[PDB]
Amino acid sequence: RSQGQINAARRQGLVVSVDKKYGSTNTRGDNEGQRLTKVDRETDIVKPKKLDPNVGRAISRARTDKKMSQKDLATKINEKPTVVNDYEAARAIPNQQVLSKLERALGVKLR
Amino acid sequence: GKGKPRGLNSARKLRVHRRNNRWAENNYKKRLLGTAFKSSPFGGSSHAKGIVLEKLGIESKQPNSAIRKCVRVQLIKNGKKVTAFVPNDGCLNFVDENDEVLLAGFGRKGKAKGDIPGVRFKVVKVSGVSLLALWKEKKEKPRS
Amino acid sequence: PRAPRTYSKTYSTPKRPYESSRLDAELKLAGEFGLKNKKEIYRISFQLSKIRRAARDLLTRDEKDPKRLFEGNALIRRLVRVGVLSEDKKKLDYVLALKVEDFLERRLQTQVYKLGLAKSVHHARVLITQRHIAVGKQIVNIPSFMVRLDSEKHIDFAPTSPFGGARPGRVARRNAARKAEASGE
Amino acid sequence: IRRAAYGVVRYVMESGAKGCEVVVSGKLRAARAKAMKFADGFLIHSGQPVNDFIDT
RNA sequence: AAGGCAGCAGGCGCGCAAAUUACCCAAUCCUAAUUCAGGGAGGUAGUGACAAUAAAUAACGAUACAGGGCCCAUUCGGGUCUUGUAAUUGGAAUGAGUACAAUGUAAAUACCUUAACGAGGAACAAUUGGAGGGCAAGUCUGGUGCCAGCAGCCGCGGUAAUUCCAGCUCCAAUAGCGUAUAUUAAAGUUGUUGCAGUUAAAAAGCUCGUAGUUGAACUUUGGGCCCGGUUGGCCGGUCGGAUUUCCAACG
Repeated sequence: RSQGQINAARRQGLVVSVDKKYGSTNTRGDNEGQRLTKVDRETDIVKPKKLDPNVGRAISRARTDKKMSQKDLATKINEKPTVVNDYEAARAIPNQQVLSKLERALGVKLR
Repeated sequence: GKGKPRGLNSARKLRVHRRNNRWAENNYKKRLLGTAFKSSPFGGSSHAKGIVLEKLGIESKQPNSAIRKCVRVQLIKNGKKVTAFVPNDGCLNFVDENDEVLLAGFGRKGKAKGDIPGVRFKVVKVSGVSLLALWKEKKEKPRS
Repeated sequence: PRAPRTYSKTYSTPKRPYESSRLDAELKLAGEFGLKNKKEIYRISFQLSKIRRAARDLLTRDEKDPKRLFEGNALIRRLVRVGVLSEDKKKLDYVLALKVEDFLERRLQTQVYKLGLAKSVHHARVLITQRHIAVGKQIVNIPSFMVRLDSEKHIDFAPTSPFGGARPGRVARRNAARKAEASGE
Repeated sequence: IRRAAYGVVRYVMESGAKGCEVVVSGKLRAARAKAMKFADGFLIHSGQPVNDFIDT
């Protein structure tokens, strides 16, 4: 993955996995790019990572009741102030990049 | 056929005909009339220093509706008066009357640029320092 | 009034500046060879374009032209000696097929890596410029040395370098020094 | 939108339908609303047979 | 009474625009009555991002989360296949610099050597322009509201700005990068190669006519050797045509 073998496996061969990535370079990651096909080929309704039961309730207070506001909090994570609004109690589909920036900007280790 | 002479002893006609039709070319004429020396405000130079006379506001032409914040400048070596655009915002505060600015061409080799009507020049340096430095707070304008 | 010094530049910028084919063809030439910047790649294609201009000039001339024969063998044996033209490929129709890849192979920054002892292609670059590799008897710290055919048996660590013996350098020397003043006495 | 909707029309055609049609209307990818329609087969919408053979 | 730096160094002025009032005859050569003297010729050093060459800003390791697809599944699991985020640690190597020395040199400086110091994110910290298209790289966030401004060109901005001002992220070249003017390619948009002229720009209203440019056809085949035919026969093989060989010369 990351330097574990990609130099160790390059012992005088120099070509194993040298193909190009998907190619956005500013559009966000493909953490659900596998799930996007599954919801496309499955001809029924599937539930999209339903809710945020306690990572909403407990982590809204630890983040925002400390010093901050969501208008401030969404500004340092670079999202609209309604995105954090639907991460407060309920009513969101949680994606990884937004929830990662939510964690590393205010420390509370609940994923 | 083809309307031009072709005979082997006809080099004079082709050479004089090329010469006469070179004058239809825009830059060949200016190279051989010396229009840069006599007619252009800069004396055929990339840059010229000037003296600021007044701050100007020029209405941007259609379909833009801004005010362009340029100045009127009199050159040292010629005495001619040109209008020069003052670049990105706040720079008109950095320029004042009688600051001895430095001018450059405005990009299009003697033509106006963008929505500004009748401005062929821009300010580069004011009071001898820069405008990039003054805009980015890298240098300070001398007290004058 | 002293006679001038001749000089020239050894590279050329490509015509179209922003491609997605040429700009991403630097996957090999910058990551798979461990290079500084595109000027090291523009340099190779300049010499390689210099080669084909001479070769195209010769092929236009008649076969058994004394000029074609003289500068032909000279161009071959120069390219044979550095190992960019293979052992029997010796024909002017094959120097035109010569591409950028088998020039960066002959660089000392890769020839160190292929001859063991480097464990990465840009661990070798660090070792060369830190005055560790000597060719024959001569320390070289130029990663673009372009080794010859009778030189691959002579890439080895320098007689002065810590990895070729000779009293290891100021990091281990000082590191062993503080254990001497803490554990020894 | 174009993938979610062509995956519905082709499933209904696989199910032995003679024609179906899917309309998506709203602000699809811009600030000014448009309407995209995706169809296959044929549909009749004229009269009493609408009450018989059309489901909406 | 005295003068002539478009000699060397320097100053003023002019400007967009250009270096030290330094050291020496040791090299290159010159002159003289001449091996010795003299030489701002010339050389050495200082200033010097004019151009040009080479190529530092790190290299090896160890350590982890969070998903998603599929498979088997008890449901608690793996067992692959991939997606992103770093984050804490270790010994090794080196010169940029500070310098005994020696070397270099007319004497020095610097280079090339080299004792002694000289790396853990705080530094010994790389910038310059860009991210709608041309043209590589964000429909991420905050501010503004046809204002400020951007924008070579098309265009952006009038209350959800991928284009302004910012933060983050990313792209391009890189000790260099942007801007201005000129010039060359692009430009078969100067056309000899090689343009176009009915309607896009362009056939003089028409004819004569000197220079200029251009101008129908016609005037004999000695060296030899190999190859193809076309005539001339010695030769028909054959039921009026069918193969070619040895020999001329016929080009």
